[PDB]
Amino acid sequence: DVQLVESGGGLVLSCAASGSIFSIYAMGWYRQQRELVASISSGGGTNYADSVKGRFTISGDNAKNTVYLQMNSLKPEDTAVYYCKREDYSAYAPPSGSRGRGTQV
Amino acid sequence: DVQLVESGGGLVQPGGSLRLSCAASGSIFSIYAMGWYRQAPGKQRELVASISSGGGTNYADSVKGRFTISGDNAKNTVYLQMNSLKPEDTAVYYCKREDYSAYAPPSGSRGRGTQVTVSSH
Amino acid sequence: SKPFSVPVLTVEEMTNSRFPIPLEKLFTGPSSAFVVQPQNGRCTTDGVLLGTTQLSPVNICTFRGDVTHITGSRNYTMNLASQNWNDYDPTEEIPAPLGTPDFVGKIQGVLTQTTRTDGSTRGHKATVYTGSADFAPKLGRVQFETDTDRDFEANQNTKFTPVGVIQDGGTTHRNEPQQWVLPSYSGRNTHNVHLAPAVAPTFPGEQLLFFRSTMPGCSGYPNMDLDCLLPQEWVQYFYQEAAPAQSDVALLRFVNPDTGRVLFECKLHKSGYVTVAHTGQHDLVIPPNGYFRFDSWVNQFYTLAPM
Amino acid sequence: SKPFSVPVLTVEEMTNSRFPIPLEKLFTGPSSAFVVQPQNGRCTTDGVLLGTTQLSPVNICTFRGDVTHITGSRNYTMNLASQNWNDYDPTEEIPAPLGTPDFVGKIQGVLTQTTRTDGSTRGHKATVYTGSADFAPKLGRVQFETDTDRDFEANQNTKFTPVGVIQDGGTTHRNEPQQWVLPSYSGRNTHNVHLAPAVAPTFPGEQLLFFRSTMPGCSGYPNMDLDCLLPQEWVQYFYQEAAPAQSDVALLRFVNPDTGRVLFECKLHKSGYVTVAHTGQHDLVIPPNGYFRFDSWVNQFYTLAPM
Repeated sequence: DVQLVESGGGLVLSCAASGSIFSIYAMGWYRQQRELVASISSGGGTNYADSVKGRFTISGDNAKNTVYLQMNSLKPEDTAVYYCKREDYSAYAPPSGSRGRGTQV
Repeated sequence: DVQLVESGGGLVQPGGSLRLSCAASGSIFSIYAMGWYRQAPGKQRELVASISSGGGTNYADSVKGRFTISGDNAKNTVYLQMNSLKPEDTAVYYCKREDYSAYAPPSGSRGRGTQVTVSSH
Repeated sequence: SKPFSVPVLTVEEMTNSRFPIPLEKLFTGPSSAFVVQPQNGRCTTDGVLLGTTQLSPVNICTFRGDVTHITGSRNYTMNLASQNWNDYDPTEEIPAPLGTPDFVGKIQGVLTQTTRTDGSTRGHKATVYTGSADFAPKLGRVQFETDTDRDFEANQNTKFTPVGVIQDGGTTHRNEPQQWVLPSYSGRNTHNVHLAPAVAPTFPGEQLLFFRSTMPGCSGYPNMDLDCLLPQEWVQYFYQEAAPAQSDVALLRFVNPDTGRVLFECKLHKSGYVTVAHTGQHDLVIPPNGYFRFDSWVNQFYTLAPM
Repeated sequence: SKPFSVPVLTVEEMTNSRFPIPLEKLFTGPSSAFVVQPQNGRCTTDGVLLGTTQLSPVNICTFRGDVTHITGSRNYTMNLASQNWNDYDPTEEIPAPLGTPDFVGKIQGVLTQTTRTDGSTRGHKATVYTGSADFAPKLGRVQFETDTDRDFEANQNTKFTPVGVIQDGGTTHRNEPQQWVLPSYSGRNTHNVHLAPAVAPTFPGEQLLFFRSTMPGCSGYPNMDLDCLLPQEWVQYFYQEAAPAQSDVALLRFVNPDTGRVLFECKLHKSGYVTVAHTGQHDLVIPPNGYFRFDSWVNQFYTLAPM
């Protein structure tokens, strides 16, 4: 199993991964219909939702197996519960997903 | 490991018949070949007959028409029917088996051997 | 549960799946202006052949059968047979006979024939226009333009071997062939059936990655660019391995073996085509020893690094 | 370590490794009257390419380079380049450029050319006589017989695409080409170097098993029989797999998947050729879906059942 060691944002982020983790993966944040915020991939690729694009930045420290989301110029439309998500990938088996419990922001 | 139990040899009148058998047990494989070599004092080791699991057979020219090899797969045994035996057939006859795999080199096993003596008695 | 992989082959060691010539290079560009639906070189990663795709690199754009002379002319009608000379079955759930050209253009080659009784042979220059009203290989008929009005015999085995493409007539430079325009396989004004689907990048910032060759030119100023979705060796390999897909997308890394470094990464989709993260037309600059390596099964959450 | 195997392919799904055409059938016959030493389709079971063998079927018997006109003739000399148009190196430890024809005969095809500056193209009927004094591919030059004395340009990318074979010039019917006679790769009265070795059955009652195709004939009454020791697909597979051999001989069973029954058995030798237990010339009668299956590493002690 993979367990996710998050952190929180208050009122008007980090997620740390441990366990049966794989060398190839993606990590990011979703919010709640539930919507993607930002993700980053082990090859270096990043993806952002249009609403936070240019305002919010995601980055990662591979050694700690952690990802960082900087939320800037936050707006009322940003109010939601934000949960970390990770996909672990292998050459032999389907992707294994793990999700954080979620944090209200 | 594979072991072979041989039988059928001993004294035999010149021009008489003998029947050897060789049974294989242990780490045996579905693809194999089994047969008899013979060794006579001062002479090079000689193949006598062999049979393969696919049904192919091989004979020494000297025994062609006299000796017959056949096999019973269920029993994992081969039989050598030696007919019209001659003094020159006198040797120690040892059974030999090779077990073949799609994953490994051939594994050889040999019997302890059985004396065959073609002389008047 | 057989592990998936792709062949350890450089681009140059491989073959175009749409014409019997080797691959030369890798190209990416936007494909929204046209419909990308080649019928050759179509195979899923778990080894299901699609379109008109068959295994043999040498059968691509070949025709076999018997010929009927069109009276007074240098034109012959070929009554198709299958690639092993057996009867051709038009009822099969395929767009056309396997290996049929999947682009509209003029393909020049040679028709060869052997007379069954005495083993006498003959060969002649031949051109098939796949955009022709009489190009109906799904129905078992194609027409060839040759340089003889008498030499071929009836009811004898005849083969077309493709060589290159031409542009003639009043067509202007490099505006034929049209590699992304499918022939009408049953002839004029019939719809094609049982087609492998069109392909497009869906993710923003992504483009298809093309496996590119230069077809030989036999006359005029043709557009000799030929792009395939999968090298023919990948078709043969996936068909042979038939390894189960663990997700929709296989992640490939293009690796330089001399350095161990990764040039770029790309997505091989389960239905048999590749995408990269790039915007614009680009001829990829790749090391001679470079090859593709399957690293893991991923999904939409994985985002490709910019190429 | 990695398990050996051969591809699940019927004979008709496979390709001749000595000319770019499909395999058609299996043949066995005595090979003592001639020296069997083809240089194409030569590969070890653990994937070491031998002779002039390269991976792609479409490159076999093709040439690239630039041409020089021989004044007063319809004949051209091609200064060879490698498949990617780079310089060809005559010092390499190979008999000839990889893919060079490995038999003496007349190969008809087409020479095509593109002019670099404006993309104008031209193609002409062309014949290469691999027995001629000027066939010297190892030294980097071969001569083509064409139907133009004027159309090809100097210093421009030129390619020969093979089509078939011919018999002409007063030779006996079906006495050319000579598939078991190697060309003199460096030209008239020169010794060949770096050859893949000659092959023969050693065991009594044993014969080679040939993978047979019929080359297209373009003129006359040629011998169109072409036998290869390994299908091109086996070459490509063994190179990919690189499975270590556990003995000198791999036991293959030719199996009908419709019934699961074994038609016959044979030995695939490690150095890359096949033998059977048969005496005399024989056209094998095989079911359409039949294929070769690797069953075990064996040795001389195992005797093949009569085919």
